[PDB]
Amino acid sequence: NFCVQIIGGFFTWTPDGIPTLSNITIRIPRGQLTMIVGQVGCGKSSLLLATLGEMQKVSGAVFWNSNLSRGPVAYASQKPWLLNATVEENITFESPFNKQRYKMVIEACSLQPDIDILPHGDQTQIGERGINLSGGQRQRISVARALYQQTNVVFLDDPFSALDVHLSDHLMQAGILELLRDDKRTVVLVTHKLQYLPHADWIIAMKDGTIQREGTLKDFQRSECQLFEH
Repeated sequence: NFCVQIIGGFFTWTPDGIPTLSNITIRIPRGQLTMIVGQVGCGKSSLLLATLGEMQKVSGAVFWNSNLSRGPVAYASQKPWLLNATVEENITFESPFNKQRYKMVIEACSLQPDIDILPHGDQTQIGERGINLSGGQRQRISVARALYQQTNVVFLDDPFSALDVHLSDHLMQAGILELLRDDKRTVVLVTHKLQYLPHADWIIAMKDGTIQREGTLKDFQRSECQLFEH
């Protein structure tokens, strides 16, 4: 059925009661790039965790089915999770190594300057107990790790918010759209970047722990407020 379909959506973090969100009703079928947008702190992370299944639902199970009966779904959430090992092994993350695929990802991630600058290249101990890098560079490695996995569903949180460099984001944005189009996979991104906020693909708005709709960009015109005129 729908890759991201929610019936009740009464997820909560407290084991007993106190629902932090409820009345969630979305249905995202396969091959539907549905980025998630909203205001600051409007339960975007909680909704993303509830979608993965890390939050205790109250109303009931949102139901799931095999993309092409489920539960293994790619997800990254907030903050960079870095493996304290070599950068190259961090990128692969228990995945087969293809030179063309690795070069394609590093081109989209624009990690060539990062590897060249480091004296040991991508063999440096990235993360704790090693070489300390920039926060934006940590996010670029983190987001590229999920993308390189080549899965049918990809969940991302603040890909461009951590680093708003036009050169890095645009190539990553171009790489993300092209890779998703070729693979016909599902992509969900939570970010505050207005560079690609409107798109022909589906968009879902999250506010006050609920989602108004997850549909075409024409709903923004249908909505009373057109994102405050961008």
